[PDB]
Amino acid sequence: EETYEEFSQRYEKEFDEAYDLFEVQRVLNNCFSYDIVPSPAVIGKALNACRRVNDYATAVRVFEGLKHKVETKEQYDAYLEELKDVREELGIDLKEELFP
Amino acid sequence: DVPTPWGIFFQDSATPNMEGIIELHNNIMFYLVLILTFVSYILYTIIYNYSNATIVHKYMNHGQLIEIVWTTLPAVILLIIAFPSFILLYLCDEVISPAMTIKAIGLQWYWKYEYSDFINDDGEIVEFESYVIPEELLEDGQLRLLDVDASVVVPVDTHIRFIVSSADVIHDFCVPALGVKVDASPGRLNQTSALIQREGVYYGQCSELCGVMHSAMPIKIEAVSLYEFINWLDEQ
Amino acid sequence: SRKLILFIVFLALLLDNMLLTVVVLLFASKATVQLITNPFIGLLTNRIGYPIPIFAGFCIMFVSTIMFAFSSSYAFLLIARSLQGIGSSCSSVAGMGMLASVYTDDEERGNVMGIALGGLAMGVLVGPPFGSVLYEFVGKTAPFLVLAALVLLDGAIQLFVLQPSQKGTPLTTLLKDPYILIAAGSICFANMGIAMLEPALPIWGVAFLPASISYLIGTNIFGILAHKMGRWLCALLGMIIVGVSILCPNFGVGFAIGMVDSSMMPIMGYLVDLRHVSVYGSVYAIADVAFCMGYAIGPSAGGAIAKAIGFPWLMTIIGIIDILFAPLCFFLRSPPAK
Amino acid sequence: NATVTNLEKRWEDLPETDQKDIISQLSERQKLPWKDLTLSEKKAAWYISFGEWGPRRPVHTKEDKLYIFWGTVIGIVISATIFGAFRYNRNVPKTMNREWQAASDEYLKSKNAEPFTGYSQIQS
Amino acid sequence: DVGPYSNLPFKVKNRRVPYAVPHFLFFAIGMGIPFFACYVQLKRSGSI
Amino acid sequence: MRIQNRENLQLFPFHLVTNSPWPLTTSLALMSLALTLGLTMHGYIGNHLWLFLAISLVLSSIFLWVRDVVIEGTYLGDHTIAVRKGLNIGFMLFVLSEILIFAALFWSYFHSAMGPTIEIGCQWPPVGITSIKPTELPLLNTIILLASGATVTWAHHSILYKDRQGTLVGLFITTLLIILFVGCQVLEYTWATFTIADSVFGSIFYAGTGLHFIHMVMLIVMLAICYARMYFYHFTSNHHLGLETTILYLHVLDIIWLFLYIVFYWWG
Amino acid sequence: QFKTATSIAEVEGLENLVGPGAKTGTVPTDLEQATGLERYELLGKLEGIEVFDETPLEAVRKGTMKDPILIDSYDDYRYVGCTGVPADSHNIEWLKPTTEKNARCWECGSVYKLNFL
Amino acid sequence: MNYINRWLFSTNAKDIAVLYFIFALFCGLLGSIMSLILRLELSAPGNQILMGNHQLFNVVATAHAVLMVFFLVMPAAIGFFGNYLLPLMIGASDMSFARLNNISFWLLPPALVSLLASALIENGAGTGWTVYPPLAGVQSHSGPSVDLAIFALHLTSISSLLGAINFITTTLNMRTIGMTMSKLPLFVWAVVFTSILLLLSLPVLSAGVTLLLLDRNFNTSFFEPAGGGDPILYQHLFWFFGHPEVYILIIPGFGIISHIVSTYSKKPVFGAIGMVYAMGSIGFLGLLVWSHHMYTVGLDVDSRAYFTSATMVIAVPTGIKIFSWLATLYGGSIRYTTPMLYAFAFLFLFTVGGLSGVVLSNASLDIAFHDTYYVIGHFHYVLSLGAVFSLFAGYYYWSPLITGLYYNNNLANIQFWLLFIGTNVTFFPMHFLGLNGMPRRIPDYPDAFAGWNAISSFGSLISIISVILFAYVIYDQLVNGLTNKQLSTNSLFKNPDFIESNIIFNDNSIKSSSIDFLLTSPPLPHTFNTPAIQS
Amino acid sequence: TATEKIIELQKFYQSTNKPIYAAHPRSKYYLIPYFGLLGVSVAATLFYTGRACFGIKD
Amino acid sequence: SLTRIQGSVKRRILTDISVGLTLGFGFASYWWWGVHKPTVAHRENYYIELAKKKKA
Ligand code: HEA
Ligand code: CUA
Ligand SMILES: [Cu+2]
Ligand SMILES: [Zn+2]
Repeated sequence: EETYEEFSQRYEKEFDEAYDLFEVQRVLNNCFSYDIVPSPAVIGKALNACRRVNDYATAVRVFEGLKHKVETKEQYDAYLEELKDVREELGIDLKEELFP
Repeated sequence: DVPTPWGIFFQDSATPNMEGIIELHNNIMFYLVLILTFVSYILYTIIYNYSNATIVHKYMNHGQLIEIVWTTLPAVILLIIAFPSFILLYLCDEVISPAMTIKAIGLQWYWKYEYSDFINDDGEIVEFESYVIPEELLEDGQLRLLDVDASVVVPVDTHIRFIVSSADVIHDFCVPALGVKVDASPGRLNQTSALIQREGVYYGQCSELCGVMHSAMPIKIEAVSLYEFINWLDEQ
Repeated sequence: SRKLILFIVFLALLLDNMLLTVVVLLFASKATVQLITNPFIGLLTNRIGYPIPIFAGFCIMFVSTIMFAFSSSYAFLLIARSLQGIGSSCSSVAGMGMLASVYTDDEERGNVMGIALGGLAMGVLVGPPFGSVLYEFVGKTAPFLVLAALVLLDGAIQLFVLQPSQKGTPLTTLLKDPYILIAAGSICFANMGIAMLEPALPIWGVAFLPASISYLIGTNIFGILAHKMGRWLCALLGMIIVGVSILCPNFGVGFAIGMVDSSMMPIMGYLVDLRHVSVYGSVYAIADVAFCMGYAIGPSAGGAIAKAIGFPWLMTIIGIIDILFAPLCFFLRSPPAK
Repeated sequence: NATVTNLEKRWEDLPETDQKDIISQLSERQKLPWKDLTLSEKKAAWYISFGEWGPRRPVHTKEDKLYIFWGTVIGIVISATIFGAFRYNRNVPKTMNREWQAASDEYLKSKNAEPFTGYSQIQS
Repeated sequence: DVGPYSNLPFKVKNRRVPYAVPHFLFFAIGMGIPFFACYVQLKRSGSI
Repeated sequence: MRIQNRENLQLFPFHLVTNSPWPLTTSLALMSLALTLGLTMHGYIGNHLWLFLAISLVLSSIFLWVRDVVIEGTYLGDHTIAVRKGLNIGFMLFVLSEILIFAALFWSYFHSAMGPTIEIGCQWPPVGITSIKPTELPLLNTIILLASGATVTWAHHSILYKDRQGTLVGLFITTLLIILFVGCQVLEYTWATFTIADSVFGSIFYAGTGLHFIHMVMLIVMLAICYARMYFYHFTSNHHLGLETTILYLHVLDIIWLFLYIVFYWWG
Repeated sequence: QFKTATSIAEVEGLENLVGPGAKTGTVPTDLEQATGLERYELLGKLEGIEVFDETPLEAVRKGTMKDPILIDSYDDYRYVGCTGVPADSHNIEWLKPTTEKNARCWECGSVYKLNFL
Repeated sequence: MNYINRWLFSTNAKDIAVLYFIFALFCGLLGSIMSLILRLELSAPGNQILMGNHQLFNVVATAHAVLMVFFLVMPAAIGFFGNYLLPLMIGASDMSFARLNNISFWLLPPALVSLLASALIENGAGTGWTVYPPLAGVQSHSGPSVDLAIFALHLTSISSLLGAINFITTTLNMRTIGMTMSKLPLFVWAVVFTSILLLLSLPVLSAGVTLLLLDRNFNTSFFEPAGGGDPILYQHLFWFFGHPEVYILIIPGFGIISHIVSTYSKKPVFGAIGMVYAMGSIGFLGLLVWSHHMYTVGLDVDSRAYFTSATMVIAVPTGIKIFSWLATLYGGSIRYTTPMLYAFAFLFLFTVGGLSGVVLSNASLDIAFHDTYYVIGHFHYVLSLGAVFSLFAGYYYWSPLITGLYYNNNLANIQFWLLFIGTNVTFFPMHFLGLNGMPRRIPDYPDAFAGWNAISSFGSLISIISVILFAYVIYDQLVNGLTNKQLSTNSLFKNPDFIESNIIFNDNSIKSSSIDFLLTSPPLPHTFNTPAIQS
Repeated sequence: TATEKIIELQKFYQSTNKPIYAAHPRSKYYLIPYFGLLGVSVAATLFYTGRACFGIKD
Repeated sequence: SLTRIQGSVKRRILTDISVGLTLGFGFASYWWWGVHKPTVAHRENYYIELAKKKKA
């Protein structure tokens, strides 16, 4: 029943008040559990939340979740072309550039 | 008729009632096949798409339109199945003019047959008893556990009304090709009817359990022409 | 055949009381509606016959409940109750007439009337919250609706697809005969007592539950018992038991109600056959009017009396009248020559 | 560098007291602004949290499906052998012979039996 | 004495006779009882 | 839960029953009874002194259960408000199954009543079997049961208003007035002109009016226990769960009798 | 067996709950014949104190690691069932708070701490 | 003496479930071997193993029916899984009436002795599972054999009645702080519904069997037509118990599957209220239909229509349950452990077996399928593949929580595949043999029916190998069971989510929707001292 | 003492150290005959059910 | 645009119900026009050649 523009505000508000790594992982886990793929603003707040709690693996796995949530590949490449300044400023590296 | 070695489906029919049974069964299997294919496809899709999945949809738990739809369609299927069943149940029976009567008393481990007509003034009603031919005394070509020393003989294209009763325990009168299956209770008279369209030999077996030699009580019904029936009756 | 005719009466008689409990007051409205339209059915039954109205009533009820689902307005709910009561009245009258027609012999009629009236009690328990706001109740009631549809389809196949005068003694003239008045009024008093008892009792539903089973048992047994025992004697005991219970527990009231109903319903056709025209359809209208009028008018008066003169005094007056109704019922033993 | 380089081939053999030291040495190295972390540290940090060790192992490996398959085949062979052993030692009545099941066909052919799909009693 | 071997009616470890004997005899008796009845009834009626 | 010394007492209102050997003994007695009864009817025993021993042992087993169930409630003091409600639910659920066995016999009676076999002449109670007149002793039994139901309500209202003499007289009269029911129905089995094996009528008449007999002997034993336990100061003015259970049983038996008297004695 | 109690402030066990005796010729009262966990309840209900609480869990606020919801337990552990802040939103999740670690409720995030009495 | 006061004079509810399990294994092994004896005689035409005795073939069938309907499924499903799980799910330390539970256990071994002694004292009791009156008289069965078999159905009835009454009275007034009767799990609802059916269905059976005993031993003439009786009455008094019975064996199974589909598919059950209402309707409409077992006895033409209409309506609630299970497995993640395999195999085999039911409910068609192996093939798919599969799933699901010891995954998978293949080979040709006209309860058959009978005696020898492997699996569980938890990740109750790191998972491992998986590794004897709290 | 031994048997059943069915000094008379006769009854139903499997009658 | 995805499981459900019913109807329209009707036609052709022999 909830709309896109209420989902995408409730989750920014939730990401802006988490205090531990447990909380960030919990909020991310049920953000990717709806019918709606999160907008780039929500992911932008999620990366900052992961930065405050000082975790690197989560910032790389948030991008690995988009590859599965998205329907096709053009959409996945469209996400990576709006979240490009944020990545190159924070320092996040995708998994396919690490090959771990 | 006679059972076939590697059987898969019904026996050949010789009465309208058995054709009705076959048609109703073939009608129901349509919808049953539909339901089975639907369920199997859903399981196949679930296995192929959603095994070891990264995303879990843990908020799709209510449904409102789909619960009407998996409750109304089975109802309409049941109604469609129920219509022809009621028509067949009420329609096919001995509506007009039964033509001949044969009493079949089922004793312990053999059958007894009486022809209620064909009587004289002194009570010489034609009657006999049907036993089973053992393995040791079989001739060349006779079927085992289905062949009897005396066989019922009836005309073709004549209504036959069988009255079933028993004297010892609860037996069952069965002839699968003719579509006849009735019980023989110790203190009541049951009845069934049959019409035969082609000449031949029809074999049958008992149904309800009655003791040691429950597997050795064959029934054998021959359908001959009118002339042969007269010749047979003028000898017994 | 004959058994099928009974199943239909069971369903029809169950439906009306199932709707009574459901509400969604509105029931008060439904009952008056029934009184108003019941008399007319005597003309219809005699000419067209029962089977055409019988199945039409069910589809009218279905469209009425569809109207319930469509519109939530109070006026629409009242109109739906009115149409629902119209269909219920037509179905009940036609079913009683047809079941009377099929079973000519008196004893068979007494046997079948109990099983028919059993649905009247069954409707009370089956559908009190029938089709509630939550979809789960609709889902739970779906299987029974399917069974009703299949049995009605069997009836349709039997009656239609396959091969299966004037009334005298008007209603007021019929009342002029004292036996008719006594027999009709005994049921009305018996129902009126319990109907007034029910609302005030909780202040002074769970208790009424055993009465549902008690009514079923009594109606089943006394239909067979009455012919051998004597129909008037069962009513004479039952009315006095109802008066004793009401004046001063639910199971006993229900069992005595079963006594009175099974004793009084079949006996009416006997008087009509003996001293009047050989017509079954018209007579049941008086009884049905008594049933509906007892519950429609009087529960409000009983509630108003309660807490004004007190629940014990209202129950005392109702029990007094019910106990005094017993001497009148003795006259129902034999009717005069005519 | 040796402590962190190539954790994928050594991580599960260490005790439970040499793992908390690595985890608590990478927890005060991530507080620094990233782009100051070596590549090996990034790979090790990814492996420790989201990798194929411990509670992320698969239920079935490639060497377990073969075991299950070759177990079921062996289970079928034993039953086949026992059934054959019980099958050679039988009571064969006189009717189970072809020369007898050819005469029954003649009898069932004189009286027209199964004009539809078929009559035949030959199974030897 | 709560533990992983404290709710069972039988002893499984630190035992003189190894557990395999008690485990196997149970199944052997359970699957061999139905043949004894057949033997008793066959020998009571002549046939072998 | 913030009372001062609360850990010294239990933290939930239920009963943790101690270890008892009575289930095993009752089971063994029932096994012995079943085997002895199954053999004695076809030879294999001869003497009839083993079946009686088995029945005696079973009854002793129930009595020795009830001793502990009484000591756990009158002396140790473990019957809170929850345990009492549980016991009431259990007794009602047993009485329901006790009633449902009678519906089976009533159905077996109406199935033979309507549709009589050709072997018997098409008539209930047939020729040669004279029924029992219902204007005789079966009238006394109904009056006695109604009076018995009326006298035990005087005992339960004589214990809430705190009168001792007035609770004992009612129980005495009720016991001595059910003994008359048993006697009047045991001297009506000796004045009969039809046996168990003369028809289907005499095989159902003595199978629904013989089980009621056993359930009345049970009532006599129960009321004897209630009198003996009230004489010795076991019952309080607000805690007596034997009286309620023995009152709910008498009313059920009376209602069953009023159906065994309308369906078996009158209709025929 | 020992001194008899008069209110639930001098009841230290099952030894203080025997009671005086009735008099010969009267129907005894529950205040003169009650021993175990019956007379405890009887004494509690004559003052207003309920010995056996039946009040469900708190559903007013969530719990942070600085201000956790406190659960009283006479043991080292207690089972707690969480259903949400407005009290029926979150589905049921069961937890075991103890004296060495806190529960955290993987869905909503409320934290429960154990208070030993 | 500590042994005797703890495993003979017992009161704890979780120490009686273990004894029920040990009894069920024994009484299931016996019946399975009797079935093998049955299938080694119907292999090729002639007299093969039982030399010429057609008695001793009916005794085997009757004993196989009784030992495996009354002594395996009920003790395993209402005794082992009810007594152990219902109190822990509802937060009760023990049940309301402990001594009654103890007697409910102990009445059974006295009952198996009678059944085993009715097969050795004389020719035996070859009357079938349904003991029909005119055959089980004193003219065909003259001996202490039928009587000793009726006394084994009396004791079991007492046990079941006491257990059901205990369950109903415990689930009402013995719940935790905040559990209302709409927040209960589904297994508790299943136990409650089966208990209500047990209360309303058993006294009729007791009346019928006792009347038959009186007719046998005291010449009462209830079922003798020379005094005014009818045998058909007995049939009624049997089948009023007969049809509720067949649901008591499947309803406790249903609940088990629900739990499994909510664990390994990490999603809540789709429409819980819908499923509770569906079970209620399935139970209630199971008492109004009992005469489709007698369509050939000569019923009216207006009573067949009601019974053919009231039998098909049951398909609606069961369809609701099946569709809800597919819906709950749809969106979520699936990991194929050994219980989930049985859960998957249940959903297809039960459907295939129950779709045969809608063909046999028509009174017109039952003239061609009554007393024929179509019925046998019908009810083995719903019993041997619907109830036993649920039992195996429950064992593989709850054994580590009770015992503290884990099992080998590979041998479990091997056993599952063997049982699947054997059971599917053994019961499908019965449909063809039924269509071609093979009667039931016959030791010997004509020559035509040989071929399929040679295929159905091949799967039985696979099912028995599966049973022996199950025995070895239990053995490998008990010995070296503590070192089996590191072989496979099947020991884990729930895998980590996508973002949930391993370090965080190791600190918070159990995320559950019931108390069951939070209790200690073997649950403590007194589990709840201070009560549990629910919102 | 007087008829109210209730306040004296309530101090004996508590702190007894024996099972409640063998605590009072009267349980001997109930418990010796019962267990004595149960043994004979059980040892006579096993002598005749193994004596009946061999076909011996009386 | 390409950065706004809202509903993709509902379409999957609709496509997985629109293929499990067409497939079932295909598998059931073979049972009634390839296994049933020709058998009835064969039977009726048999019975109308048996009557011609008797007529002649
Ligand atoms: C324990 C297993 C079990 C169960 C659950 C049931 C329940 C049912 N049984 Fe029962 N039955 C037996 C085992 C069982 N039965 C046995 C052993 C006997 C005889 C024993 C004896 O004779 O000695 C018997 C008796 C019996 C008979 C008597 C046959 C005869 O002898 O002539 C018949 C049919 O006539 C029948 C059919 C059914 C049906 C339709 C159901 C239904 O409850 C099942 C319905 C299942 C479904 C409908 C499948 C799910 C549906 C969908 C997935 C979608 C919905 C589909 C539509 C709406 C069409 N059963
Ligand atoms: Cu005898 Cu069948
Ligand atoms: Cu059934
Ligand atoms: Zn929560």
